[PDB]
Order: sequence, then C-alpha cells, then structure tokens
Amino acid sequence: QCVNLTTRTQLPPAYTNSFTRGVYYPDKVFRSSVLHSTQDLFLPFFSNVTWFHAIHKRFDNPVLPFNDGVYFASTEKSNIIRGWIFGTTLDSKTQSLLIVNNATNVVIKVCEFQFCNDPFLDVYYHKNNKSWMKSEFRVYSSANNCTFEYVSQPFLMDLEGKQGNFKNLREFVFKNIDGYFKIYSKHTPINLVRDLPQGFSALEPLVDLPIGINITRFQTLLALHRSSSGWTAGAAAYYVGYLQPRTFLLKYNENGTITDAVDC
Amino acid sequence: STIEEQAKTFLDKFNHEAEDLFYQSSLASWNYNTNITEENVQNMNNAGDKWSAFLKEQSTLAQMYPLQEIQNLTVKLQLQALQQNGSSVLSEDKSKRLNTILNTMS
Amino acid sequence: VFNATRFASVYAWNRKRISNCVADYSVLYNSASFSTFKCYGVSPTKLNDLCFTNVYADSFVIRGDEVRQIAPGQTGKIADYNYKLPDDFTGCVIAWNSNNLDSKVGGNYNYRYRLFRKSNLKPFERDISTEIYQAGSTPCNGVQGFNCYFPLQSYGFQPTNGVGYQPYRVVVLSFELLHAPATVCGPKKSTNLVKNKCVNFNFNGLTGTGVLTESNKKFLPFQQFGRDIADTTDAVRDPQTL
Repeated sequence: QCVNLTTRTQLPPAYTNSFTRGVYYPDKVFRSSVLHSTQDLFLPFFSNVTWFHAIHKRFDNPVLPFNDGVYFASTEKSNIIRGWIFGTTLDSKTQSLLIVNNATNVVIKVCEFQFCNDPFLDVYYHKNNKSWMKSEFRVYSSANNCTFEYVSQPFLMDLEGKQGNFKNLREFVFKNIDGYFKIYSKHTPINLVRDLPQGFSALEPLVDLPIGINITRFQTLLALHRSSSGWTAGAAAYYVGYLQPRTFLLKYNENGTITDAVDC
Repeated sequence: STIEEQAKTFLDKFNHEAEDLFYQSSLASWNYNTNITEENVQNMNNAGDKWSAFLKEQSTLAQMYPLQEIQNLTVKLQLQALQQNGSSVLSEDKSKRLNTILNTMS
Repeated sequence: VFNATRFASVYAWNRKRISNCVADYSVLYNSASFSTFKCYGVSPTKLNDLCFTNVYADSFVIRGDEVRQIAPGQTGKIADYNYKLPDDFTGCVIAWNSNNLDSKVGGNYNYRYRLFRKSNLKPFERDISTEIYQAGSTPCNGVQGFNCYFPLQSYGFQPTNGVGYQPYRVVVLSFELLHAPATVCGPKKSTNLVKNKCVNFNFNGLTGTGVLTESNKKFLPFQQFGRDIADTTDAVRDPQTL
C-alpha cells in the first residue's frame, strides 16, 4: 500500500501523436448516408498525447487532472489495466469513483475511500498451479458512505503474462456532464511494437453512470504480480489525452457506422 | 433538579414495571380459577408473591420523596398509596403472624 | 420489507435506502393487508406519477396507542424519546397488527424502547446508547439505584393483550428529493400497438403523429431512434419489444 516498488524507475513522460483518435458516436440517434457536423469534447487530430508504460523498469501510476474530459488508448497483452479511479480528492475526503476489474466482473462503486500511496491489485505465488487471479487488494483498506454501486456481467479475462507484439487495443472516452458520467468504449486486436497503429476508429457507448459527483483528477489502476516493494508487472502501455471543444464532420455509411471524420 | 421531576420520573417507570408484573399475577389467578391444576396453584403463588414483593421493594424508594415539595395533585395521589409500607411497619413476628391468622381464620 | 421475519426495536429501527428501481404503490394500497395507511404532504394516487431520488423505509414495532404519535410535529414518549417525524416530512405511514406473529405465549421481551432521555430526539435521529439515565444530581456510574434507572424497557407481548396495546409493525417511508438525479419512479403502461393507421404515438420522451410501419432498416442496438437530414425522426424502436 504505502510501500512503492523497488524496480520502478522514474522517466520523463514522453509524448506521442494521435491522428484520428477521439471520434465516437455522439448519441443514440440513427444517422446513415449523411455528413453530420457536431461539437462536443473531442481530441484534436494530429495532436500530442502522453506516453505511459507499465512494466517491472518503468511503471507509471501518477495522479492526473481530469478537467472536462480525457481520452484513453491502451495497448494490452496480459490485460495489466484493471480500470481507473476518478474523483476530486481520490480519498475519503469526498466521494470518489473506482473502476476495478478482478478478471471476473467489473465492480464500479462511488464511496469514501482510504487512499493508499500506490493502489493496485496484486497476485502472488504463481509457480506451479499458474493461478493468475485476484489475490491481494492493496487499493484501499476501508471504505464507507456509498452513493452508487454497479457490477458488470461475469466474464473470464486472461491475466497470464504474454510476450511479443501487442495483440489488443482498447480506446476509451471518459466524460462527466450534469452529473452523468458517460463511457465510450472500443476494443480491436492489433499487431504493434510501440506507439499506436495508423487507422480510423469509432468508439461505441458502453455505460452511462449517474454518479453525480465532480471529478477534477484521475489515477490509473494497474495490476501487479510476483511469484509491497517486490511486486512486478508485465509489458503494457496506455495513453492519456485531454478533450477540447472541437467541431468534427462525421460521415456515415449505409449501415450507420462512421466511415471517416474530419476536424473542422 | 427539584423533587417534583424526580417523583414524576419514579412514577413513570413504576407504571411500566408494575403493569407487567400485575398482569401476570392476575393472569395466573385466572388460569387457577378457570381450571384447577397443580400448575395453576403454584403459578398463582409465584406470580402473586412476585407482585406482592414488588410493591414492598418500590415502597422503600417511595418514602424517599416527601409530598411536601410536590405541588401536583395527581403526583401526590400516586405516591400516596406507595408511601404506605403495608405490613413492613409491623414487627417481624407480628408481620409473619398476621398472615397466619388470616389464613387460619379463612 | 414488511414481510421480513424480525424487525428492529423502536430504538434499534433499521433504515433501508431504496434507489434505482421502479415502485408500484397500487399493490400495497389495494392489497388490504395494512391496518392503517396515511400520508403527509403527498397523496397516494400521485405517488405513481412522481419520481423520487431517495426513498428511506423505516422499520420498527410500537404499541397500538403509540402509532398516533407518529406524524409531523408530534409529542409523547415514543415520538420524542424514540422516533419523530419532522414537520416537512413528505412520506407515508403503514401499520398492521403483529399480534399473530410477534406476540407469543409467555411474552416477548426482544422488542424494547427508550423510556427516559435527557432531552427530545432530533428529526431523523437514532441513539442506541444504553448509558444509565440520571434523574437528579446523584451520581450513578452505571450502577442502578436511587435516582438512577435503565432507559430501555421491553414491550410486553402476549396474545391475550387488548387490541389497543397489540404490537403493530410500522414501516415509515421517507420521501426526500435532493439535488441528485431522480431514479425511482412509478409503474408503466405499455398499451397495445397499432400499425398501418393514422394515430398519435408517444414513445418514452418522444411524441408525434404518423403511421407506424415495419421496414427493413436496421438501427444500431445502442441507437433507439432514427432521424433524417431534416432532423425529423422517420422511424423508432419499440421501448419494450425489439
């Protein structure tokens, strides 16, 4: 909890470029074979995003300002990322949002949390019986005053460490307006070494959470494992970017999906 | 602070504790009169003695609240009956021999 | 809630938080399973048309004659020293005779109450403190004695007791509308559907007049409503059936 890992080596937050990222279905209105122009919180095209990486010598788990909206692009192999934690103080001082994935279901709760210097979900004693399942929970010791609770459907996610190129890409958009916290999600496989693939992506709505709280900052929840200074992590990388009020022109195909988007 | 507040407090808690023991004492006599059995004859004595000794225990605390400092008429009337010690004022021998005369004459 | 086997004591009353669901109050009113039903500030027929953000259902057992003390700005032993309703309380009251369950032969002392307190309880306040009550200035120190009493008292429960003192299980629902969004709402209707005819249709928060006809278009599973280049909806998805 309060003990940071030894292998962690602080390195500068390198920046990378995102081309078409930030496009998503604005609402549930069906539109096809039309070019629609809208303005909402978006990621400008050809903008700069920050390079984050999680591994046993660079492991990045900083707290970061949420502002109006933030964009996430995650390249995953062993699914190190279990979720994110949102809130103003990210502590019991107020109600904070916590998204945790235990490899079984996604637990989403808004309560008063006891903040630990390094929150994470650990996995211990692999050896024989490879395990790789939720074992140690270091995020918070205790909690109370819960204004919201949500649980996703059961599923089996493989935590086993993998090697080679990144085989999965998960791009999310997180925003909070009028107390309604909305999530836009997309998941596609990729073959990549570093940075991001070059192509178009259109995110889909996942859940709309009426959490009814203010989020000024966020922190990423990452998974650690060892066979709390001796924990390790596999190769994983994710990116963060801030949304701006930009106007896009979205083109729809006959099926309704976005063919391409142009920043006005 | 005044004895009036203390007297009314003793009277409020007395009605609740006395209502439970008094109801069981009278209920025991009902099952004894409606049905004659070895269980009802004993229940009437146990329930009767439990309630009889209840007033004797409350009478000790009732004499500690003089009625000269109580300006309420309804309060003095409730304590007027509790202030009486019954057979406690009589001597140990005269107190026990009294019940023997009443039971012998009856 | 009312069907639960055991309920908390008047001092132990549990507070249940109900949110994020739909509430049907017509079954409780038309079931005839309640001894007395009354509301304050809101009518029973209007509850179905109103959405509430938070609904607190109080549970406890009190004497028959003690039910009259439950209301905005009331008095008495159970109201001041146990449970009190604020003057602005918008909720409702429900009670029914528990003599067939709680009351048993020999008496049930599991349900107690606070007889004495140094003052009157505040609105929506629960104090389980068992500390001895001090009537006068004579020190107590947790030892019963002169001017020292035990505040909690047990309710005598037997089937032979009068109907007035028979225990009644009361469920108090506290309706509070806060700045947070509203979730709990009344029931729905979902009448029959008609097609190939001129009619005025209202779907969710959308209304209009037109002819409903099933087409071959396919809306995205997440996209309920369609629109044309003119921002006028040419088709809609049934909120119930797909």
